[PDB]
Amino acid sequence: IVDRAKMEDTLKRRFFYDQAFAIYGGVSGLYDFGPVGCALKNNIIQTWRQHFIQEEQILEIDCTMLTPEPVLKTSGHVDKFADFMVKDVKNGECFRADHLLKAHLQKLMSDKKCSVEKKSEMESVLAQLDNYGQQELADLFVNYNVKSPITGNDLSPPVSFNLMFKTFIGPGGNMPGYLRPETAQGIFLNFKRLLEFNQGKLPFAAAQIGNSFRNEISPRSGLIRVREFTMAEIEHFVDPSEKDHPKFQNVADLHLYLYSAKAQVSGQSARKMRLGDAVEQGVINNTVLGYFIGRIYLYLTKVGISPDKLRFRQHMENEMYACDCWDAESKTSYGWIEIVGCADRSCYDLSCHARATKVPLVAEKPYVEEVVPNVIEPSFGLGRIMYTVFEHTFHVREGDEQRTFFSFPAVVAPFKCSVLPLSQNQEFMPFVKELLEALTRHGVSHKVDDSSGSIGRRYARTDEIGVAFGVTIDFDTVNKTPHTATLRDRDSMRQIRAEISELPSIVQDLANGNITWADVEARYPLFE
Amino acid sequence: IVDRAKMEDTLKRRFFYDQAFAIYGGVSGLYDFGPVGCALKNNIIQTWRQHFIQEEQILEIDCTMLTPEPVLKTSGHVDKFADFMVKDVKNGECFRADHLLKAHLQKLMSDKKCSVEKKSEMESVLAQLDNYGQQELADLFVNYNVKSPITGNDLSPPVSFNLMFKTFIGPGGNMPGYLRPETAQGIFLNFKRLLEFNQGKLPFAAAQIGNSFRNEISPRSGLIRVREFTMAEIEHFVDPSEKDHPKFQNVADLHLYLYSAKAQVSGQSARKMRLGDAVEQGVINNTVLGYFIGRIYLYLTKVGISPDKLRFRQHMENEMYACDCWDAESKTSYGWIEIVGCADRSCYDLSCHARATKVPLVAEKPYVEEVVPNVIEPSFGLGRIMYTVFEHTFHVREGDEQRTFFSFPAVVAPFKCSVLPLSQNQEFMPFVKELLEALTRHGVSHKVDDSSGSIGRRYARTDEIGVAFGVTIDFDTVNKTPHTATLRDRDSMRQIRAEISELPSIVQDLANGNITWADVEARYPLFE
Repeated sequence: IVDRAKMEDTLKRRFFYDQAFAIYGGVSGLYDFGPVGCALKNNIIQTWRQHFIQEEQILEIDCTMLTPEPVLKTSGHVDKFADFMVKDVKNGECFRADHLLKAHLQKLMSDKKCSVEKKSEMESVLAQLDNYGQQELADLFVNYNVKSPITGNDLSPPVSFNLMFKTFIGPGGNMPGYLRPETAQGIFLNFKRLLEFNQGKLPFAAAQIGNSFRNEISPRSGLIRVREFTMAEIEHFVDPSEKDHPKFQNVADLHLYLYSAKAQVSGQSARKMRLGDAVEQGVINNTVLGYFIGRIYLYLTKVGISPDKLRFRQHMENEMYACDCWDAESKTSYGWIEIVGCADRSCYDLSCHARATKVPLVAEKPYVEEVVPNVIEPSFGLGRIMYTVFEHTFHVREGDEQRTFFSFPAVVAPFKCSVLPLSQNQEFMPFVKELLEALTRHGVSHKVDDSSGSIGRRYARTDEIGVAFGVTIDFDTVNKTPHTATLRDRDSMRQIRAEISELPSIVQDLANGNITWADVEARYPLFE
Repeated sequence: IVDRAKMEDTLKRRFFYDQAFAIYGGVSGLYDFGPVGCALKNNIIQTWRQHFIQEEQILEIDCTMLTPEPVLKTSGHVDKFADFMVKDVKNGECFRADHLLKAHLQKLMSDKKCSVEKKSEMESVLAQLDNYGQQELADLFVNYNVKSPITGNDLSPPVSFNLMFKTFIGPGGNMPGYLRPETAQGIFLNFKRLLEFNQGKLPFAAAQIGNSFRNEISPRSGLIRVREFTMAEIEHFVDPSEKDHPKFQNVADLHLYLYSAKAQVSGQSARKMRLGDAVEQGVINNTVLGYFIGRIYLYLTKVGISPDKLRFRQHMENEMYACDCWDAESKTSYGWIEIVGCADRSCYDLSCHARATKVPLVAEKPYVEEVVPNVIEPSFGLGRIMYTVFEHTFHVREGDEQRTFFSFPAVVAPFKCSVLPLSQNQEFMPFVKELLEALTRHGVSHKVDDSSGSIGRRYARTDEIGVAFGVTIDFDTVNKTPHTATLRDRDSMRQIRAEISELPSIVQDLANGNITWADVEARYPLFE
């Protein structure tokens, strides 16, 4: 129930992110990220690296965004990576067909002149939107007499509009290509090299952190629907026989909201289950998929997503070379949105590329068995994760001035510690310099505050961009022995007074969750 | 004089980088980076961040790669970002015109039947290749009777081929666009936001680390000529009146090879000058440009480039809204190549975008003067920097087996320390675990070696990918009190024996240049 307008104002004003090409009129679906935005984005990525790449010793690779057409024919993107599009017969404006129909039916279903059996007829139509093919969607548009929501004109019949950006590699026009819509295909194309790199042994995982592109018809959902975006994708290859994850018991005790395909079909709510129980009961198929669900859960929660607004939804059969797929979804002002996909596949692109190229993309276990690995595919939409953190950590202070802050965890806060000295004279610099060097030595990021106004107004700006902690250096710090300084907690605004030399280690422990603010207060004198 | 074939074999074999889409036949100009490649690439970027962004408190931003056409019309890329291209009249193959002519003239100039005055006529033609426009280049092709080097057929007249990848943003075809050829324009488009972010004050600098694209006609120079590549670009805005850099004296004492526009015109060699002297004598225009030259020098040299194969070349007037431009160039097997550009500009894109959009992109100094900033533009071609490091750090061991290694500095080595235990049993794990945790605590990256063969063969693999140090844990380490382990220096292969607990701090100091290998040897017992 966040105030999106107010949050959006702060995000725009402090330049977390803003519309690309604003001065040229902007382009929808495209956003530039400013200094604090990049800081946060970079912390999210760094946290991801430690949590997955380093923790599982994943094989990292960096493939190109430019992709020649045949690669993407084989993966079936050329033929199937499209949204049905309908356009106005007169002026020619384009509309995403599925959404336009859904709006039209919801409109009619709200009418009082509309009958009960008619509404239940349209409710069932909504329950199949994604299944309908071209013809039957074309018929739905005629039957319900759908028009342009802007002008009211007749609409053209639905047509498949491929979502990949097209270009040409090299001169002439003989190598058509695309900007990649995902990074998984690069990992597949490199399967041999990666398997060799792993001494031919299985299991192993590979990852990419990079940009992919999706030429959306009409993005109007802020950061949620963009045409260019950074992904972090993992492809975990596993022998279908040895499909049990050794580290599963590290996450078996986690309690998280699971939303089964059955629960959705039967129409009951999501269940908070013990990860271990879910696997024993058959709800999660296996412990490899299970392990990653829990690891995804820990990552999202570590980076600022609220557990009470986080759930894992299994795909229905109708969504569909099928898969057992679970999406991490967060509760936002746009509703529940997927922020991390996690698919379990047996037959997939690796086999298509194999016969497409006549190059065997298989594993060999000695006795010499051909092993076509299964994959668990954790796919992280970094932009959406960040946007969710914004909505889940944005708060408004209790005051007339309506000051705001983000309760960003210390590991993602643009920086962990603001250092505000009351003066910058020669008497103060030895203390600031020392504090900065100590914070660096303790791996605590920081920035000297040189803004205007009272200490409280200065910290208010700091709070507005979500900086975790603050150290005030005043005249008593510089002039009284021993030299002590105020440590201020962002969330509570409560303050403490410790020796300037002790604070670096105190902030570090707070930032790393070794110590609570309460702990600090129990050990150090309170200060106002 | 590096053995490129041998280096290329190692680079390919250990999967630093390799041809993209190999299994589909490959695409020239495109390369995937494997695990060690990504490690090195990521270290280069991290080192860059500390050296520039953190050191100068640069304003970081992340703009989109997709760019709508008008943006790039204004910057003049649409009309002027092209190479003259000539194609075969029969089969239709394309050739970069400038290179084809240069090959043809060099061919004739090598002929013994060719006269002296004719050769000097062609030498002068080469001295103007870049200046020649379409018509006069077309005439040069007729006059010298240039044909296809493959078939020998007649060539079409030179035509301007724009190097930007074209696409369409959104549906229909009303928003044509391009993949950005550089990141500077994003910083210009965000000038207002960045200036505001900096409290309206000047100077300030902004940076992007990201990919840009250049649709090269025929790339055949490995990593040097690619169609997709990561850049790190800085745009340092400065008041033309206050064009003196406060920190200049930090780099004034550096001695580096400078290659003036005069030296090139007069035809004399590059000069090793003191940075300070160069500025006093007029060779470098000012200390802002000067400061960054020295900072570029320190960065390149820190990351592995050899000073004796590094020079800064000033642009000639003919290269040309002009500029005082200096390129960092490295000596490679492909000759001298630019790896970092550094342009000083007074009139540039900021003013074009201003009148294009009717949005004032100026600074205001109170008295209220309109300030149109100058810019120093350090532009880093990360791929080329990395390739140069490969050529400058690749060595071949003195042996029959022709073992190779990269002498990568510790800050860029894929990881700093290989840990090889002789066993992985329950008696050895407490020591390995402790060593790994200690190395982590000391910020020293590492990887347990689990490969086959003798200790020396194991380390040889480690050396081949340039890992800086090595710690052998053997039975004496686990069974004898006190518990000591071998520390091995990559370059020399010399070994030392210190207590397992002392080594973390010893490796850290080596890696951070606080201590020499010689120092270690003076303090600890030598071991073979």
